[PDB]
Amino acid sequence: KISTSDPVRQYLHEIGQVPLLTLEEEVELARKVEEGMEAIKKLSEITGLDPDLIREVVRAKILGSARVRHIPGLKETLDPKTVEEIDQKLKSLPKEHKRYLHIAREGEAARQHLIEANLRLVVSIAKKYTGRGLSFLDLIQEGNQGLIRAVEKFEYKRRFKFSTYATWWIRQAINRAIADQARTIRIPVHMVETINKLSRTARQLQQELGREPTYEEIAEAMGPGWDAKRVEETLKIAQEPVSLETPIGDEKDSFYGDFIPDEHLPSPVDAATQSLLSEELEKALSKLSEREAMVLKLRKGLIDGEEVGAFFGVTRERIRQIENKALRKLKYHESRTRKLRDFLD
Amino acid sequence: RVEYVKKERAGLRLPLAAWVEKEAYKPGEILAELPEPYLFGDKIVAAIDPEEEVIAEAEGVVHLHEPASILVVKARVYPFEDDVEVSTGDRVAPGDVL
Repeated sequence: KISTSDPVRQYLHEIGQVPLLTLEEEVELARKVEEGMEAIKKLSEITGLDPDLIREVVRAKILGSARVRHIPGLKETLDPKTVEEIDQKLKSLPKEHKRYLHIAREGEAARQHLIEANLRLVVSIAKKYTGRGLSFLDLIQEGNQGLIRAVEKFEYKRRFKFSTYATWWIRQAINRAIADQARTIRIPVHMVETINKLSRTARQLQQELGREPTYEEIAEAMGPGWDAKRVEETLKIAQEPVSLETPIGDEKDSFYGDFIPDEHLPSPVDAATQSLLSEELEKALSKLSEREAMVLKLRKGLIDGEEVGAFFGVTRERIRQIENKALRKLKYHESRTRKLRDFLD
Repeated sequence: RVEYVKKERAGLRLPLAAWVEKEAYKPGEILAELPEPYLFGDKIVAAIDPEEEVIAEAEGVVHLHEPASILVVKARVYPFEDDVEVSTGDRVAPGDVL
C-alpha cells in the first residue's frame, strides 16, 4: 500500500521482538563480531587465502545460498563447487583452527543480529534529518549503511557501548548522503556547509534590517574572503533546478518545453549557408597551387588553427611567399568575380 | 539453553567462571572447591562470585540479568557415523562434518 508505514512496522516489529539489552546483548554480539575478525585473519594465516575470500565464504554459508552469490555479484565464484572447496579446507582444520571456523560464522551471525536490533536507533536518528531533500526511507537506509560502518570499527575492549558509537557513524553517513544525492547537480560537502552558513547568515541579517540583505551584508557577516560575486554565485547554485516539465501559464495544460528554442540544429537558413559556402570554398581551393594553400586550408580548416610547423620541408620564406601571394591573387580575382564579397558571415 | 549466572551457588555451568576462581583451571582443585564435607562437570564454592566477568583483577565485567531462553530444538550430544548418505551430523567427539 503506502511504503513508509510498511518498513516502519517492518523493523519496528522486529526490534519490538528483539531490542538489544543495554549492556549484555550489545556486549555479547560485539565480542562475537571481533572474534570473527580475529578468526578470519588466523584463518587467512593457515589457509593462505585472502581474508576477503574467507569473509565471503562464511557470509555465503550464514547469510545465503548460491542464489545470493549468483545474482548480486555476477559470476567469478562458482555457485556450488568453488565456495564448497573453501568450506572443505575449513573442516580439515583440526580441533585448533576448526574452532576459528565455527567462531567466524557465529560472529558473522552476531554481526547481523547486532545490526537488526539497532535499526530503531537509525530510524530515531534519521527521523530528524528529514526535510533536507531526501526521502525518509532513503535517509533511514543511508543511516542504516552508517550503522553497518560502525559495526566494523567498534572495539569492545574500550568499554563504551554501541549506542554512542553508532550515533556518530550514522550521522556521518546521513549528512554525506544529504550532500551527495539531494540535488540534481552534484555539490561537494564544502559547498553544502558553505550554503548552510550563507543561509544562516541571511537569517541573522533578516533579523533587523527589514531589508532582505543586499549581497553586501552577507559577505561581511560571513567572514574573511566573502564578496558580492561569491554570494550571488553561491545562491545561484543553491536554487534547485526547475521542472522542465512544470504547470505553466494559466495552469491548464502548459508544459514548460515547447517554448525553448534549439541552437545546434541548423535552421534551414544555415543549411543553405554551408551549401554555397562549401561549394564555393571548394571551387577556390581547387583552382590554386596545393603547396601552401592546402597547408593553410588543412591547417586552418581540417585539424586545429604555426607558420614554420605548417609547411612540410620547405621553410617559412616559401610559406609566407606563397601564402600571402596566393591568398591575395585569390582575393583579388574574387574581387573581380564577386562571389565571396557578400560575406557569407 | 540458559545463559548468564550470578552468585547463589555455582554448579555445572560452562567455562566462564573457570578462570575466575583459579582453583580448577590453574590446577585440579574444583573437587576441593566443595568446602568442608569432602573430608567426612562443575561444582564451585558455597557461593562466592556474583558477576559475568573475567577475573585478572575484577575488570572485564558485566553485572546483570540471567536469561533462560528455551530453544525448541532437539539437542544431540554423541552422534555416530553411518556412511549410507554422506556422514550426517557428527562423530563421537573428534570428527564434526556438520
